Amino acid sequence: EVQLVESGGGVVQPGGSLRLSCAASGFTFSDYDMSWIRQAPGKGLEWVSGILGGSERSYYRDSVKGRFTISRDNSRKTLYLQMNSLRAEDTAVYYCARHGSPGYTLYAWDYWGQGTTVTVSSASTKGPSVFPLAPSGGTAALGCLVKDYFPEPVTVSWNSGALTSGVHTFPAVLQSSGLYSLSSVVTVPSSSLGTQTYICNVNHKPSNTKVDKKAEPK
Amino acid sequence: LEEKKVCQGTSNKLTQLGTFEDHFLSLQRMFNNCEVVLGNLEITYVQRNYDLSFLKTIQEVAGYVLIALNTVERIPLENLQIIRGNMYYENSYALAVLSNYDANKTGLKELPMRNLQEILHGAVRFSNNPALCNVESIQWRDIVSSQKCDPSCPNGSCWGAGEENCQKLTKIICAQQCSGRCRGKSPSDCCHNQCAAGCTGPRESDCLVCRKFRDEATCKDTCPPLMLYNPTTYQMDVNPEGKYSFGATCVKKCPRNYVVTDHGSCVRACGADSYEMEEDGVRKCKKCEGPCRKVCNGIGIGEFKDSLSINATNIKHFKNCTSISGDLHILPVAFRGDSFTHTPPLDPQELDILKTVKEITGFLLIQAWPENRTDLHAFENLEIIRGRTKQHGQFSLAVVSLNITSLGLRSLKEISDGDVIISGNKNLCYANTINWKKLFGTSGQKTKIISNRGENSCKATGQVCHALCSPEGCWGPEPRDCVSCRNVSRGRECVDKCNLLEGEPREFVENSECIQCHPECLPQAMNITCTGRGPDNCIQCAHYIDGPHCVKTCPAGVMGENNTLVWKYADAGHVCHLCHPNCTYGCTGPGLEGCP
Amino acid sequence: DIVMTQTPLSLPVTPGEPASISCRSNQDLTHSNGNTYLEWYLQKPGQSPRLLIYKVSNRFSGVPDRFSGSGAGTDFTLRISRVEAEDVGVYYCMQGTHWPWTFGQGTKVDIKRTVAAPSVFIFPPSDEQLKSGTASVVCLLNNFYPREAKVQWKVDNALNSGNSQESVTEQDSKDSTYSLSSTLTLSKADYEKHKVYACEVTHQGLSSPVTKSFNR
Ligand SMILES: *[C@@H]1O[C@H](CO)[C@@H](O[C@@H]2O[C@H](CO)[C@@H](O[C@@H]3O[C@H](CO)[C@@H](O)[C@H](O)[C@@H]3O)[C@H](O)[C@H]2NC(C)=O)[C@H](O)[C@H]1NC(C)=O
Ligand SMILES: *[C@@H]1O[C@H](CO)[C@@H](O[C@@H]2O[C@H](CO)[C@@H](O)[C@H](O)[C@H]2NC(C)=O)[C@H](O)[C@H]1NC(C)=O
Ligand SMILES: *[C@@H]1O[C@H](CO)[C@@H](O[C@@H]2O[C@H](CO)[C@@H](O)[C@H](O)[C@H]2NC(C)=O)[C@H](O)[C@H]1NC(C)=O
Ligand SMILES: *[C@@H]1O[C@H](CO)[C@@H](O)[C@H](O)[C@H]1NC(C)=O
Repeated sequence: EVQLVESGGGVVQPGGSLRLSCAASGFTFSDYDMSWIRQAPGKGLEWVSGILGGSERSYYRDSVKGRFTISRDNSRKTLYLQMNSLRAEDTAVYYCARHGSPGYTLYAWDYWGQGTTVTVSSASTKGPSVFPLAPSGGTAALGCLVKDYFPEPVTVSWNSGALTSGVHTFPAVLQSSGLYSLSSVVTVPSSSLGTQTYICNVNHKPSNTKVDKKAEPK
Repeated sequence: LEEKKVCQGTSNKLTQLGTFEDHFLSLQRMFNNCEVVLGNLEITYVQRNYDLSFLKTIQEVAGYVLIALNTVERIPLENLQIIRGNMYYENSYALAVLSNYDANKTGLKELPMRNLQEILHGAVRFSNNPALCNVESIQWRDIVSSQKCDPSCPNGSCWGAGEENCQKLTKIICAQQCSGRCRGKSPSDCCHNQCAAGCTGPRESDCLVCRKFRDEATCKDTCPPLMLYNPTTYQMDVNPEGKYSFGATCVKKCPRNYVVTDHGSCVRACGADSYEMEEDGVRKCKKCEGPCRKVCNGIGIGEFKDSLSINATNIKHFKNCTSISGDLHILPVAFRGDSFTHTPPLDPQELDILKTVKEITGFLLIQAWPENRTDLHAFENLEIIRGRTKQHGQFSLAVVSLNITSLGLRSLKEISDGDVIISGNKNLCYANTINWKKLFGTSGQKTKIISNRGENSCKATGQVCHALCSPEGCWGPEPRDCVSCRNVSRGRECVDKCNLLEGEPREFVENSECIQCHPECLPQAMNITCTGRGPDNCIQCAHYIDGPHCVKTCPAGVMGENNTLVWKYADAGHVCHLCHPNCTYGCTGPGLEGCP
Repeated sequence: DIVMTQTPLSLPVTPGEPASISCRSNQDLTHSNGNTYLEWYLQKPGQSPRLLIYKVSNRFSGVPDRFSGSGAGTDFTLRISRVEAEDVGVYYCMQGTHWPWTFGQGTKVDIKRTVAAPSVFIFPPSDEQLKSGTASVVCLLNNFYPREAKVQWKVDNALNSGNSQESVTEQDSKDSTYSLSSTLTLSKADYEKHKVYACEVTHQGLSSPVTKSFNR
């Protein structure tokens, strides 16, 4: 089968640099033109750059031109996007996509990679603080606030997977500090508050932070 | 029967370009006082309340008559006598009046062609003219070959209101004896056979118009020919009374700046399959041998200065090119397409457009080619690569990394400058059989031929030059691929023998080429059939013999000396002999007893 | 750049029923070669985008005839004759005719269901957090439909602005509900200036606004 497997994404400061890779398999790579397309947090898709199968010509969106370089190594079936002078507005998921219709007679893209994430901020790595969200219908609600961490992601479970029903772990928001915060909440029996123990297990791999917090009534 | 004012006519069909006013003024200017239209009469897009009275002077159209998309009430072609239909509209029509109405169904009411009596060739069509009156009453049989109207009109037939617009009949009322047209129903009333529309009497000088040609005040089937048959010599001499044809007229001299067809007619320009040359003292049209010369700009020149390669977008622009000024570069991107500019992949078969190319003045650099083609067939007619390019590297011929098994450059005779590189073609044989140095015109030119299929692997596979090749090698395995022949060739093919004593068509040998005997030479049994080209070089004539000539039939009516015709009969040995001088319509034997 | 306008941007659909998305460009999309490179792409949750329709009305391989496209020039429409639950995601129109190629903003298609009122909860800042000089007070709306809800913070009956952030879950795969958090963030010093912290929710499943509050 055709596959496009991306890597290279990561976190970087403004003015820093990253190189994305897109490894192809299951077809003759050098017969196909290729493009990079990105998707920021709150936007649709935006075409960024393109290159011909034999690199005879390259094409760049204006806002990117001179900071990004597209290239390919057909012997390793690989496509690249060298990104330098990175701005805040470059933060996005980047996809590679294959021009399946040769010479764009029919359509622009058939196969896409799974995406790789690029985050550009002046923030530094930091584990989260984990505070209780305390209960008091007749259903009660509790949770944990996972505050002030960088960068994404964080995972949250409850009693190590024992409690799943009624769990909502919200998408993180980006605070004006440039740090992330989310909450994980659970609806639960009011009757159970005295009798039942509820523990949120928080995990944040990039800071090796593992926290368990017990949430008790107020 | 006089000279008349001639005009050119048009060939624009239904094209409109300007305002109705500008268009009308063009017409007015064109046909002003025009009596004879050498081309077509295209009356289109004329609007109501426009005055077309000048059209009354028109008596002959040589081509077709097109009357369409007019809303003017009247088209007064009252004196149009004949449409010769030497050109057709819509592949079959000499006369076509179509869609002369607007959305209100208002338009052409009056087309009083009361003198239209003859349409020589072509068909007639009247379509969508809901306002046209009376023309439906016409009896077209009198014209074309195979209000109410006045009670005086014959069989209710009329072009318009008046008595003066009653259809005049000159064919279908004529006696059974008449050949052609008449003045009345009696055999006395018959017109000369050369008369076109009608006659003023029985003679060739009496015709209203001529069916074929007008020589002075006489109608004739042909013009006085430029050449003559000389009975003493059985050959053709120049005719001092000869005339060329200019339209339907015989003339001693063409107008200027006209040229002469092979048909001996005066034309403004030679046709598309022809070229012009003056020989001898006369500007003549001759048909091109092969595709007519056509120079085109190459890649990296003019419109193609910023074009990477021959590709889908530019290929059709090389159609019919015979010489390329500059380079031809063919690159992988051609076949891949370019998605970002919507340039489709090049269809491999379109490359055969380049078969007309005999010369490239610059470089031929081939870095890709469709994998399913086994040779460079598109360039099989390429004869010369001049290699004159001064700013694009050292190679005038590059053939790199293709899948071909042979070059197939069958016509290539010179690479005048530049180096040759033939490299990385893993299936390619035959390339080392060529003495490349013999193709070079510039001291030190070099070849770089490597990493093709090994010479020994080619030999072992039988991929060698044909047995009928000379030692000069080849462009592939066929007898058409040899650089030169062992001995004889038929066309571009080296062959083991010419058809001297056997086979058909029979042949003789001329500078090691098999040349066909003339068709009138009778094939001889295990003996040669001819000694040379033409019907005077036969051993034996297949049909008749006219002096030294093997001929299909004896001369019968051809123009001779002293303003006479030549008639001959054939004797029991198939020999042609002169008829007696007073058998002016031919004979079956010698003397007066030959023409009862 | 050519701007591609999709309407609506949000499209709840009842499975088995039809749905339609409009795409309008600010420039004619007919290429000089005669083709109109107007495409629709679908991005399903957790997946990459994939071509659905090309050249206005042609279905890509594998795409069922429930999907069709039409239009010309600057005005186009994607139609789903009967929506299936597997069709949820974000649909994008895309223009490949003029440089640079552009996409619309994306229309999120999700599941239409019955109105359901949120269960509402307010959470005071922990003492533990207060120790660090910051107060976060959280309002939760749990399992509601539709997604639209008005959450207002009032502090001793003054309406607050600029000091809260919202987060919303993706549609629940089982009950098709949403849940929402609104987090009001204050310095400890500002926190300790006031007594009554209230979260007031306006939602279609509630006859009148619900106000949850506390004192401290
Ligand atoms: C295939 O062949 C076609 C036609 O021969 C090539 O199209 C031509 O491409 C060139 C360069 O892309 C165009 O010239 C350019 O014009 C722009 C003006 O906007 C200028 O900025 C550039 O510097 C350049 O001069 C040319 O107009 C265009 N011609 C036509 C008729 O489209 C095409 O590039 C070739 N592509 C390949 C892959 O072979
Ligand atoms: C490249 O050229 C080679 C040689 O002509 C092609 O291989 C031949 O393929 C045909 C079609 O099946 C066979 O009949 C021949 O026997 C093959 N030749 C040899 C010597 O093996 C090959 O198909 C071409 N490649 C492509 C992609 O068209
Ligand atoms: C090549 O063939 C030509 C025929 O075109 C030969 O010309 C003949 O030479 C022989 C001598 O053996 C003569 O008897 C014949 O009279 C010649 N034939 C003709 C048609 O004129 C020629 O000999 C051949 N030479 C070679 C080297 O093959
Ligand atoms: C190419 O030459 C042929 C032969 O006369 C002619 O019929 C045809 O019109 C020509 N095509 C073009 C594009 O000129």
